[PDB]
Amino acid sequence: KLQQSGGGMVQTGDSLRLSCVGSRRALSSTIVGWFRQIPGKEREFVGGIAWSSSDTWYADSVKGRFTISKDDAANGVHLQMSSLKPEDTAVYYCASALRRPGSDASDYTRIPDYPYWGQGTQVTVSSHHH
Amino acid sequence: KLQQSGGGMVQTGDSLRLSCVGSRRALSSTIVGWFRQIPGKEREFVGGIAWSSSDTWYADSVKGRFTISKDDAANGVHLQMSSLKPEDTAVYYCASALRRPGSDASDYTRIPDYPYWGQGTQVTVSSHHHHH
Repeated sequence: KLQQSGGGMVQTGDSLRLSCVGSRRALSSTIVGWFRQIPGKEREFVGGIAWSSSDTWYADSVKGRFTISKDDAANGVHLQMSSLKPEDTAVYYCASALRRPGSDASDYTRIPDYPYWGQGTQVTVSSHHH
Repeated sequence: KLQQSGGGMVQTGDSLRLSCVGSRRALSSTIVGWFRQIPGKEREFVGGIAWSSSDTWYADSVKGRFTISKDDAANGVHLQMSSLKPEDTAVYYCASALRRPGSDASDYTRIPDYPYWGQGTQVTVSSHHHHH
């Protein structure tokens, strides 16, 4: 289980953070990613973090606006989103995977790279700027 | 307590129904209403139903597209929304009230008319239309 939290609606320009907590403790080779899907589009990679190093990698569309951070004590990660815009409206999914030897963590960007999935969290960004 | 369910995301042109169940058994005087709010706009009335008669009354913006139904057995009501579009994106709230003597049920259209509120349910309508 990957338990998710933080769904809501915000204005354009706002910030919002989602959280994902695993039922079992992450290991040094655990990778946590985030994906998103709005109806009519494909589920799309957002970003990921390597548990051991806290190294992260992002989709082009969110680089410089979103940050993923580790919360060791809570066995969790947080997806912190800023400069939100209506095109960030989506159901957001946490996932996790065990990094294969000889792979860079940043190769974990595709749906089948991840065997464990959360139930999804709605984030809606309205027009209407703060 | 008013318990809400049914939230999610849909396509433009889709239908979706939200439910609201009251912990206290409804009486003849019970009224159940729905409101919605998007950030940047005020909380607005959507529609309501009288438990005594099942008569309903709607905001102009949704009349003909949304329908509220009694669920006698569930002690609840359902808001079935059709022909959804992005303008219907909002957090939707169930609320209930006791009809005051002298008032038509359809007077129950304003926020302070309802002392009991649910926690709210998110509904998002994508600008993608369904493919049928």
